[PDB]
Amino acid sequence: LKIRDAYTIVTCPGRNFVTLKIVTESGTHGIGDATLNGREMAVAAYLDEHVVPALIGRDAGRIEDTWQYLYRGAYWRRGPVTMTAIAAVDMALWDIKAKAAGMPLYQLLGGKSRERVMTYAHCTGQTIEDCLGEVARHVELGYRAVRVQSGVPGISLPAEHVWSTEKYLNHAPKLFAAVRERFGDDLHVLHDVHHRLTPIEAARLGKAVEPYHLFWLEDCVPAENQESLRLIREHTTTPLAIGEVFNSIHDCRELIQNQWIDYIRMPLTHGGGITAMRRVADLASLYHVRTGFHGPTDLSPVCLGAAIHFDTWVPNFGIQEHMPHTDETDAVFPHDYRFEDGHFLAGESPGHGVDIDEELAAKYPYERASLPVNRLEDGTLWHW
Amino acid sequence: LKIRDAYTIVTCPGRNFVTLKIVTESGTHGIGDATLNGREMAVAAYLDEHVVPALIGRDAGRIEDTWQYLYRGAYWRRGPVTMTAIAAVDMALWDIKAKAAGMPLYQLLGGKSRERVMTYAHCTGQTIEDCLGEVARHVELGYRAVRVQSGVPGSLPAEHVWSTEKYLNHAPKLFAAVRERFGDDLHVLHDVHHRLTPIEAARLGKAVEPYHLFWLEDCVPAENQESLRLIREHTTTPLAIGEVFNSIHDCRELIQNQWIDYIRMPLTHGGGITAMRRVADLASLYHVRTGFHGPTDLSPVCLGAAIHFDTWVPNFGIQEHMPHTDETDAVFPHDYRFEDGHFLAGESPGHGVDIDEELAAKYPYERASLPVNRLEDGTLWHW
Ligand SMILES: O=NC(=O)[C@@H](O)[C@H](O)[C@H](O)CO
Ligand SMILES: O=NC(=O)[C@@H](O)[C@H](O)[C@H](O)CO
Ligand SMILES: [Co+2]
Ligand SMILES: [Co+2]
Repeated sequence: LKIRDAYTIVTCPGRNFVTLKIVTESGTHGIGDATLNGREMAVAAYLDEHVVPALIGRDAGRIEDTWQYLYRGAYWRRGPVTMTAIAAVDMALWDIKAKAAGMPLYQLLGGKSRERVMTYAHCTGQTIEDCLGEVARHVELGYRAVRVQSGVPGISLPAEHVWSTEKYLNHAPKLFAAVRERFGDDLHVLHDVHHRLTPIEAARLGKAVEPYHLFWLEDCVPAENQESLRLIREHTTTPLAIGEVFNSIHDCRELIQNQWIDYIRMPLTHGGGITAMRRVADLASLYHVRTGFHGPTDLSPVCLGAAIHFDTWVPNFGIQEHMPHTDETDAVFPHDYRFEDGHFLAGESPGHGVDIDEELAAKYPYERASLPVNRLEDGTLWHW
Repeated sequence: LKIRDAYTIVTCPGRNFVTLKIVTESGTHGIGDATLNGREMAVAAYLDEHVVPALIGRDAGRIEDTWQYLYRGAYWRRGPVTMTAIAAVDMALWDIKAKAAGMPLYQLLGGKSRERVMTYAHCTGQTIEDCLGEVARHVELGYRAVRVQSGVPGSLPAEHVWSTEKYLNHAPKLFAAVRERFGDDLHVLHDVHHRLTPIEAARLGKAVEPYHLFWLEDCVPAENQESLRLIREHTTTPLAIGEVFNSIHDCRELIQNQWIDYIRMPLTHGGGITAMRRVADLASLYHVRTGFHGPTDLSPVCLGAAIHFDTWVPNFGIQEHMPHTDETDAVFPHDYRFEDGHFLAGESPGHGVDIDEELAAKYPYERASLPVNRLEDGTLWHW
């Protein structure tokens, strides 16, 4: 069937989401997430002005050709704006394909590899003690895995944060020791370094946290230069995760083939969608690398639903990040995935199981919001 | 030097251009090119909606902090939309800094390294003979170097058909014919334009060795930088690449492994003066030279800035020149000059280019997309 219409919806039910909807001549439709936190309107414009017009009249079934057509045909390849636009088309087309097949997406991908999908929750606190409090209540909700963060003692437009690597490196290991002491060894414990360290500093932290056996240490260092990971890998056996800021298999091909990481984090909506992420997950699996999808509030329920289908099929699934959306957001994007006892159960409706309530979306207009920046104590613009 | 206002101007004097203007409290102003061919409005929105608001009240003198603030601060780093926005801010700020120094841009960068800037012109025809005709008229205009392309016998993106096999048997004939008619002193360039695999490019490289091309450009898509290795190992024809690149991380390995002779990434797509200086300096460690992409889809803002850059950079190779239309030149008044095949940098403070806003408003945006390429069986290929 041919594409009859395509358009974007921008809405802000708690925060900004951009969605692409594709409608075939028969009236069937699918949607894809296009949300890029803090640069939302770049993608919306990419879609509205440059992609949407070229979609009209194309065969909706040609997912692969459409992917190559937009990826190669853009001429300027890769990039967060570019690949998020491409991902949103791709997700919308897989939705349509699964619908046309009368199957939930995970079936169309090759069927289930697991009965449920393990997640992790964010647990954040100013003091180590405050964080311990959040772990407890998330454990009470059934989470088997938690990502822990505390403050560091002595420390619409972008907020500006101040950062000290040295104080942080001295403090962080104390948090994990406290986590193990209170909660024991069976809990999976994750930590997000969030781009702030140099490699040798990350090597040092990894070694210092070996006794607490983290499920992963994430985003140790900025990794545009993929060799940045080598010194870390050579000095510690703490498992490493990276990639939420990546958008292309070429951002991580060497990290994977050289075995510098244990989990790849690039998610569906930023990583060129289902079509591309299958390739990424498959390359990862030759080297024992597992999936750990970025799943913050700034990817919509459209992505999450699709992510849960993918998580359900993919052989080398690792863990799915879960930052729960607001009630308002869950209402804009009705969905049939379920959360029970710390795990996701994939939906059984044909498609990725997510839709968008356009009328409700129109009640919440766009509100500009930017991500923070980080500066060192001397005012040096650092990595947030 | 606080920024009072910043905004974009979109205009289509023969083709689409997006320009960023920044204006400080004291009234001094600067402009940067933000044109991304076929995706123009993505950059416009990136700038208008996410960058501009954050520029207001910033110290315009803090060029480096602004670059890092936009680069790191975006969180999602690199990419053609991202780095074009960043390049526009950066070029506009260097414009302001040069004006404040009362110097033309090249003086600010370390001064003149050459007296003029050699260019090459495009020479295209349907048959070899049509192309040789174009080569003649461009030599007559004074060009010392020509990029030659001929046809191969046998609002939305246009759709072209392509045959690698027919191209590889045909292309070396073009170069033989150019040498037969024009001799050995003319510099002859060729743009493969992404269509080949590495071993196919290796073959073509070897076939054209007797013709001594100035460069063979964009042999293979190079998101995977290792794609250049088989070519380099099999031919001594010089290799050029990078017009579709936007980061030093797109070509760091290409340079350090000595897989290329000329880096093509231009100011407007390569993060501006601040980033391209660093790329140029990495390249110089390995004898790699600059060969800035210079088509009609980069504005005269970029061209003037590029000519200043070309004038200072030690490892200059060549500057591509596709003449802009008269309407375009009128929208973007400038003090660079073209004479006898070469550019001469302007002497006005700044990069020497301005935009005439009243004139620009007379040419509204018109959507135009780059073509796609398909193989004979329908395969969506590289254009
Ligand atoms: O692993 N999750 C994270 O690092 C998030 O909290 C990110 O800072 C935001 O999603 C940025 O859009
Ligand atoms: O070397 N020059 C070229 O390859 C040009 O003809 C490009 O296809 C266009 O500028 C793309 O925007
Ligand atoms: Co993270
Ligand atoms: Co080219």
